[PDB]
Amino acid sequence: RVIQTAGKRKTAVARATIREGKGRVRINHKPVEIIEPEIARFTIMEPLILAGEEIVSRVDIDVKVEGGGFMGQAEAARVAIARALVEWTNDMNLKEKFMKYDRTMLVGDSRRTEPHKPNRSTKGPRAKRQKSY
Amino acid sequence: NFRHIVRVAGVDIDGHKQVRWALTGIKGIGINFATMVLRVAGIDPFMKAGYLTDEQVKKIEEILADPVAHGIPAWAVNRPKDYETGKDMHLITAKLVMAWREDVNRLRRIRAYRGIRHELGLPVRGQRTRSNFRH
Amino acid sequence: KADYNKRKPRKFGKGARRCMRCGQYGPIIRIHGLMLCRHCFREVAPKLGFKKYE
Amino acid sequence: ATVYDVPGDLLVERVAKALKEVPEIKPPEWAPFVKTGRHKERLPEQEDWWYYRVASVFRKVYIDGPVGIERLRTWYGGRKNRGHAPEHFYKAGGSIIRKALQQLEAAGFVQKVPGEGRIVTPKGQSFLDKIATELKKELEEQIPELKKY
Amino acid sequence: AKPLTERFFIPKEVKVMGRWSVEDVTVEDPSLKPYINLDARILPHSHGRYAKKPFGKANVHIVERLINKVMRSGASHYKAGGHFMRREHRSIMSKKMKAYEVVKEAFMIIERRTKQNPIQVLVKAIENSAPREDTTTIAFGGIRYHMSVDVSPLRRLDIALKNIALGASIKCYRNKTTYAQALAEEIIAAANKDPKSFAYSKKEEIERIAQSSR
Amino acid sequence: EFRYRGYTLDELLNMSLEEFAKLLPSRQRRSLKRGLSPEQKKLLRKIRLAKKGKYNKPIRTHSRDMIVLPEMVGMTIHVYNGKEFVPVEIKEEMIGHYLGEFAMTRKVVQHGSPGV
Amino acid sequence: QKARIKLASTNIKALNEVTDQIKQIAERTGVRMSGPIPLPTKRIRITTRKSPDGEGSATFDRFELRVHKRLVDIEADERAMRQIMRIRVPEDVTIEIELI
RNA sequence: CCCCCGGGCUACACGCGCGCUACAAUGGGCGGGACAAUGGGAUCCGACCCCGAAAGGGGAAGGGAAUCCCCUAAACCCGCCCUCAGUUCGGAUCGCGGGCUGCAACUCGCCCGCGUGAAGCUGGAAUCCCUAGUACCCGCGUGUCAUCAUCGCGCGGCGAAUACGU
Ligand SMILES: [Zn+2]
Repeated sequence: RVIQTAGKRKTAVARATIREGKGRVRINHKPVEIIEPEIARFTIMEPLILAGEEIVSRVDIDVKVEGGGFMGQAEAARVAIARALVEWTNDMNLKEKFMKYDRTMLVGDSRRTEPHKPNRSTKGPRAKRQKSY
Repeated sequence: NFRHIVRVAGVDIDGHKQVRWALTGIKGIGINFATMVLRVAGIDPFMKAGYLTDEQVKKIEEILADPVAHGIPAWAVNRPKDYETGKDMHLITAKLVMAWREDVNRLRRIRAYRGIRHELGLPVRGQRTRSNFRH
Repeated sequence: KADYNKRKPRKFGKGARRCMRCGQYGPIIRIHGLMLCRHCFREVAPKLGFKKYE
Repeated sequence: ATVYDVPGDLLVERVAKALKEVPEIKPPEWAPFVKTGRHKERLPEQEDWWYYRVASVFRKVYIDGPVGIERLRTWYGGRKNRGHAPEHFYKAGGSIIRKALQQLEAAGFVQKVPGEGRIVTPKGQSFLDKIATELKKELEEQIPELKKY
Repeated sequence: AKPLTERFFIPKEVKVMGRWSVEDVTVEDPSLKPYINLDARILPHSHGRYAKKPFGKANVHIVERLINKVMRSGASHYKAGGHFMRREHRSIMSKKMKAYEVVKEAFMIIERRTKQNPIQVLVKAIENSAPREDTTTIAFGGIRYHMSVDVSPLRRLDIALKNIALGASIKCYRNKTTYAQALAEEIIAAANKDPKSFAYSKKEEIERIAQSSR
Repeated sequence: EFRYRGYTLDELLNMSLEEFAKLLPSRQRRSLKRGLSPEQKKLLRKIRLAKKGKYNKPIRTHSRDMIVLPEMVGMTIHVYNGKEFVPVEIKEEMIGHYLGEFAMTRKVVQHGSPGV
Repeated sequence: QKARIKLASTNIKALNEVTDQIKQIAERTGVRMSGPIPLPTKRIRITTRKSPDGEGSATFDRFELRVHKRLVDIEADERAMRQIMRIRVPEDVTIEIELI
C-alpha cells in the first residue's frame, strides 16, 4: 500500500510518501545519510532513530520539499516523516514517545513573518532610524 | 641552494615568499600581471623565491621588456596606444613616473581643466567638495 | 513670429510629462498608465476605486 | 550507482581527472590571461581549472537540462566587492561556458535541442554513472549505510 | 581536512550530538539541580520557543544555552578586557552552524585533555562560576544605600554562561588563538579554580564587593 | 617633432575622418561616428572658408562640444564660457580634446573667514 | 468545439451573477460545462506621502485596488453560443470569449 | 508675461546631521556544492543560437500576465594558499585604454581592463534603536528612470539574550 502526507514550515511545503521497502529515505533525490550540513541532517534523522530498528528496516520513504531554506525544508521533512510513520504503524506508544520528545513533530509550528512599517522598511517593523536631538 | 634576497631588475625581493607576491614589489607589476608573466615564462607561481636561477631571472626580465611580442595580450598592459608611437607598450619603476609626469605636464601646457586641477591640488574626476576632501 | 512663442517637443526627460488635472511637472505617478501627480491622486483616488484595506 | 547517490564535489574531482584523457577537450589560447568573471579580482590559482569547469558544466547540463547559456552564467556568478559601495550579485561571462559546451559536443557528450537549452546524449549519460558507481563502491567502505542505495 | 567518517556522522543511539552520554553526569548543588536540563537528546536546538513563557529557561538544554550565549559579537556600549570588541560584519550572529561547530571542537579538546566527560566538566565550571551574592541600591527616607542581596538560581546560570563566553571572546581577540580553543581553556580553568578564568575572577570580585558592603 | 601616435600633422591633414577616428579615444570616435550636428557643420564651413581667404572676421561660437580636428590648427576660435567669448589659439597638442576644456566657467575660489 | 470565457471585475456580485446565469442556461440544456475556475487576484498597490510639503514626520498612504478573475469553458454547442451571447452583463465587468 | 541658445544649483581654508566601507582569523582569496519570496513587462521583458577577454553587439521563439520572461539570490558547506603582519587586511586617489543611453556627455553621467596603493590597529565626555519569527546579520524586486541607487516603501533566508517589574 501507499500513504501520502504533508508538512509545513515558513514558506516551505514537503510532500512525503511511504510504503513497504528496505529502509531507504530520499529527500529530493539524494539520500539522507549524505545531507549537508549536520545540523540539518540530525533534524531529519531524529524520528527515524526514535522509532527504532524493526520499524524502519521495513519501510521505504520518499520526500519532495519546495521553498524556504535548508532549515525550513529539514523541519518540514521531519514533520511529514513522523506523521507518516504514525499513520502507517498505528502506535500510541510511538505517538506518546514523539510528543514527550518534542510535540512539534506532530503539531507543526504556526509562525510566519510580520509585515514592516514605514521608518526603516527594509530592516523591519520595529527598527527605526536613529534620532539626533 | 637557497637565497634570501633575489635581485630582479633594479629591485630586490623576499625569497621567503612565493614568486607571484615577491614580484609584486616592482612598481608597475601586480599579482595578475605577475601571474601572466610567470605563465608565459614556464614557472610555478607557488614555489618559494630564491629557488630562482639566473636562467629564470633573465627570462622574466626579457619578458618584461617586450611583452606583446611574447604574446602578452595588448589589453592586459599598462600603456596601450602611447601618444607618439601607437605601440601598445609596458612601463615599470623609473620609466613609469616620468610618463605620469609628462602626461600631466602636457595637460598643463595646453591650459586644460584637468591640468589646472592637478596644479591647484584638487579633485579631477567630478567629485563634490563641500563636506569631504578635508586636507 | 508664431514660431518664437511655443515649445521644442520633448520625447524624454522631465518636461516630457505633465499632470492631467493641474499641470505640474516633477512628481508624477506613472504606475499602470496613470498620469496624475502625487497630490491629485490622493484626492481623486476614492473615486477611481481605491481603498485603505491595510 | 547513479549520479543522484553521491556528493557533487567528489564526483566533479573524479570526473575532471578523467576529462583529460579525452583529447577533444583542451584549453584555448587565452586561458592563462583571463579572469573567471566580472565578479572576481584575481586569477584562478590552479593550472588545471579548465577541466573542473567543464566537468561542472557537464554535470549541470545533466541535472538541469535542457539548459542554455544564461542559467549557467547565473549559477557561476556571485557578489562583487565594489569598494565603498555595497555588495551586489553579478553574472559571469559567456565565452568560457560556450567553448566548454562546444567542446563537449565535439566529444559527443551533449546535443542541442532546437530552441530549448542543451542536453546529454546516452554516452554522456554513461560516463557519469560509471564514475559514480566507482566512487560509491569506494565510499561504502567508510559510510557503511550507503549500501542500500 | 576531516575524514569522511566524521564529515558524515550517523548516530546510532540517543546521546547528546550522538556521541556523549548525559546520565552519568551529576550535580551536588541543590539550588541549581532543577534548572540544569540534562534530558537525553541528540540535537540541542529549540527554535525560539520557551522564551516568551517566564520560566521557559528551565526546559532548554544547557548545551543550547551555551550555544546561544556563544552566538556573540563581542561587547557593545560596555567594555571587557579593556577594549570595545565591535565587529559588525565578521561576527557569528544568527549562525548556529558556526556556534555548533565551535562548541563541538571545544568538547573534543576537553575530552582529549581531561579524560572525562565535557558535560560534567561544564557543570562543575558553571557551579564554580555561579555567584551567590551581589549588590543593589535600596531607599528609605529618600536616600540611596548599597546593600548585599542573595541571587537566584536562574540568574546564577545566566551570569556564569555569559562570563564563560566573554572569556572565550576575549582570549581570541586579535591573537593567533582560536575561539574554540579559548573556550576550552576557559572551561578547564573555571573547573579547576585557576585565576586565568575571567569567570572565577568576576565571581570572586562580586562576592568581595558584596561582603564589603555587608 | 610632434607626433600623434606615430604620424605627423602633414599626414593627419590628408587622412580622412574614418581613418583619423581610429586614432582617437572611444568617446570622440563615437561622436564622429554618430555625426556632426547643424551648428558644428556651420562652424566647420566657417573655418574652411576662413583658412583660405574669404572670412577675414573672427570665429565665434557657443559650441563647447566640438572636437578639435587637425584642419582647425593655426586659427583662434572664440568659445563661450557663459558670460564672454574666450579666445583659444589651437595648437597641435589640442587635437582630440573638446573645445570647452580650454574655456572655463567658474572662477577660482580664494576664501575668507567664517561667521556664524 | 469548445469556448472559453474570461471574466474580470472589481465586484464579486456581478461575477457571481454571470456565473449563475451561464451555469443555469447550460444546465437547463444538455451541455457539459467547466468551472467556475478562480484565478489569483490582481492587486494594484500605491504608497504615497500625505503631506503636500516637506515639514513633518513621514506618514504614508497605502491605496489598493483588488481585481477578481474567473474562467469558464462551455463546449460551444449548437444553440449554447447564441443563447449565451444574449446575456445582460453589467458595465463594471470585463467579459471575453475565445473559441478553441 | 511667453520661447529658444549657452552657463549655475556639482563652486570649497572649516563646523554639524544621517549613513556606507573598514580597520582581521567570530577572517581574505581561488575552485567546487546548495536552497527563496514579494512584485513588474509594448517599440516592453527578451529565452535559444552566434560573435567579443570583459563591458557590451548582431539574429530571434514566446508573452497583452497561474501559460513566456525578468530569476539556479546572498549569508551558508567542502578542499587548498595566507598564520597576527599596515599584511594575500583596507581600498580612497590618479594615469593609459575600451564601450553604452542620449539632439548634445569638457564644465557634469554610469560600466570594464591593467597599473598606483591614502588615512585606519576597537574609538574620551556623552548618546540611539529594540520584548519573538522580534533585534543583530544576508542579499532581492519596486518608486523615481532615455541612462544613473551608499535613499524611500516592501520581500523573504538564518535566527537569539533578558524581564514578566518599577
Ligand atoms: Zn495635479
